[PDB]
Formats: sequence, C-alpha cells, structure tokens
Amino acid sequence: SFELPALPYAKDALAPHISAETIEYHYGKHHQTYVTNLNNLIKGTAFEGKSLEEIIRSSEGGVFNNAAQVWNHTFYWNCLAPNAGGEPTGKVAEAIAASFGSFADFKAQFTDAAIKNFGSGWTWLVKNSDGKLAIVSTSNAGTPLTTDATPLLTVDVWEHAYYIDYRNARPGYLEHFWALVNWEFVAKNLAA
Amino acid sequence: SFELPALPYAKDALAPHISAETIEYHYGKHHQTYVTNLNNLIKGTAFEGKSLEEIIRSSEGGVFNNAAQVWNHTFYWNCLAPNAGGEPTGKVAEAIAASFGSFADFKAQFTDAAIKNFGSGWTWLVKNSDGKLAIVSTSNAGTPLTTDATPLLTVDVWEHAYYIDYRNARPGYLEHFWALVNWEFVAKNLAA
Ligand SMILES: [Fe+3]
Ligand SMILES: [Fe+3]
Repeated sequence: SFELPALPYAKDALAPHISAETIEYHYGKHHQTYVTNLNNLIKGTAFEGKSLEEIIRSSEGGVFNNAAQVWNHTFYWNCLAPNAGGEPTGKVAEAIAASFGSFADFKAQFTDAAIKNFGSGWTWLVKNSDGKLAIVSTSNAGTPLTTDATPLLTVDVWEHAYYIDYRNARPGYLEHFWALVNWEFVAKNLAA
Repeated sequence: SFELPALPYAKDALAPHISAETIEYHYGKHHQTYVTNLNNLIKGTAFEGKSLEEIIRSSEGGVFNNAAQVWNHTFYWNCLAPNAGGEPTGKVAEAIAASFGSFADFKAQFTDAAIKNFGSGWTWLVKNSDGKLAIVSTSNAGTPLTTDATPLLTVDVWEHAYYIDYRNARPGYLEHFWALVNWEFVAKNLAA
C-alpha cells in the first residue's frame, strides 16, 4: 500500500498563484484517486513488493499510469513553496547559466516548452547522465524516471492544474509558476 | 483560410448539462484558437486550398493537431442539441441494437470507454468498413478520419470540456452528455 504524502504547506499558502480550491481538487481528489487506483491495481500482484520507483520502471498500462502520476505529483508539490520563486543562487544558478547561457534564457525556453506541450503532460528540467541540464516534455503520465536523466523541476500542464484559476490561459499559469518555484528542492535534486 | 463555423444553437441552449460559460471558453476561446493556429501554419504551403478532411488525412505534427481539432469540435457541437437526448428510434436504434445488443448496453460501453480514456482525447461511435458499429477512443487530436471507419458520434473528454461544470467528475459529464445527443445528426452520419 502507498499513501498520499502530506502536502508540504497549508492549502492556501500558494495563493494567489495557485488557489486553495485548485489544491483541494488537484491534491485532495486527483492525486488521492491515483493513490487509491494504484493500490487497487497492484493488490495481490508481484508489484506489491516493490518500491514506487521500481514499479514505474517495470510496468505498463494502468499500473504505470497511476504509479507514475503518484510520483510525479508528489515531486510537483515539492517544487512549489510560499515565499520562494525569484532567481536561484548557488550551484543551481551556475548549472543553469552553464547549460542555457542565463536564467532568463532558461526561463524563456522552459515556458515555451510548457506552453507547446500538446494535450496533457509535464515539462521537466533534468540533469542528463553527462552532467548537462536539459528541458524535456512528456505526455500524460510520462516521466524522466524511465530514462537515465535525473528530474530536477517539473510543471504539471494537464488542464486540471490551472483551469480553475486561469481557464484556457496556460501562459498565465506558467508566469505565476515562476513565483512559486522552490529552488531549495531543485538544489537538493541537483546535488544527489 | 478556414472560418470558425457558427454554433447551431445559442450559447446557453445546452444549459444546465453544459453551461453557457463552458461554451464561451470551449467554443469562443479553445476552438477559435485551433482555427487561428491552423490558418497561420498553412499560409503559403501546399495545404492552403485543400479541404479540412484532405489536410487531416495527409499531415502530421502541428498542422495535423490543429486541423483535426477544428474538425473534431465542429462535429462535437453538431452531436449536441437542445430538446434532444433520450433513446434513438429508426435506423440508428436498429444499427445500435444489432451491434451492441441494446441501447442500454451501448450507452454503458460508450460511457465506460469515455471515462477510462486516459488523458486528453475523444471517444467515438464509428461505422466500420464492414457496416458494424464500434466504439473507439483516440488520444489528443486523433480522429477516425485517418482510418476507414465513418464517425457517427463523439464526446470530447479533454478536461476543458467539463471542468468548469463538473470539475474532476467526468462520470457526471457523461451522464449529462446523454441528455444532449442529437440523434438526427447521428442518423445523417450513419447514412453517409
Ligand atoms: Fe495533475
Ligand atoms: Fe475540446
């Protein structure tokens, strides 16, 4: 059995950038439903004795879809924080300047990739096995965990992530995503 | 250049099953954006001057995604009507009973397929090349027009189609879809 992890902050702590109503549906109903559905699909199978990550790397179909979405959304909630956002500092800023020229060029490329990701999906900042950073987009429950790249930052662009607050304006959601980025989490992901 | 076809009913005519606000966004912003983006992508290319169906059957990528979504939503708006819904009669009722056993069995199988269609997509009633009817689900902009099957009815299950009115309850959206089905349009397509 897998449980829904506690949210790292109060449900209105990301406002006005993501509302408390988007958190009650996205965390309290959508992320809860993926945990329940995962638990029901793996009951009595060999997947019951594996870690979530090992399930994601060895499954397909419905088991994959629910396990990758449990992981992807727990990672997503940790990428956001109250009294954060702004430009990064330290090793993160150096790593971004080195692979993308500057933070302003990285922000522009990530935003563009997130806006253009057609349908439901995720856009990721990853560190490839060679140490360079790159922006990749996945469709639906797709995740960098099935490749050699290490996930550092993600934004959910399934319409449920923003439709209550921004309706069709996915660019407005992305502009406000930058005010919430938890660069401390990204730093821990880069150093691991 | 393509035009956004007018809705065949007023923007509040599907209320309360689909609200006037959902039509304002889904038709007025989302479907309009696909026409503008399609016009922009084909200007000055060999696709300019072909019909929408010819473009859908010969393209891939962004041209395909935008062209298929323009056609798919015009077909969807035509599948819905005020003062309709209920059980089909005539030739449509006979073809549905012959392929699914009964209207109740078809409605149950089409609802299950639309709810389980993971991510953004569409669920379709189609007439196959051998005359039998079948339910098929597509992902993102996918449409039976690229196959040999004739589309008869569709439901949009991208989250924007229902999130304003039903939030995450896609079952509730499908229950209300049945109250809007314009069986005269389905009869027109069954005969084509
Ligand atoms: Fe999500
Ligand atoms: Fe739509």
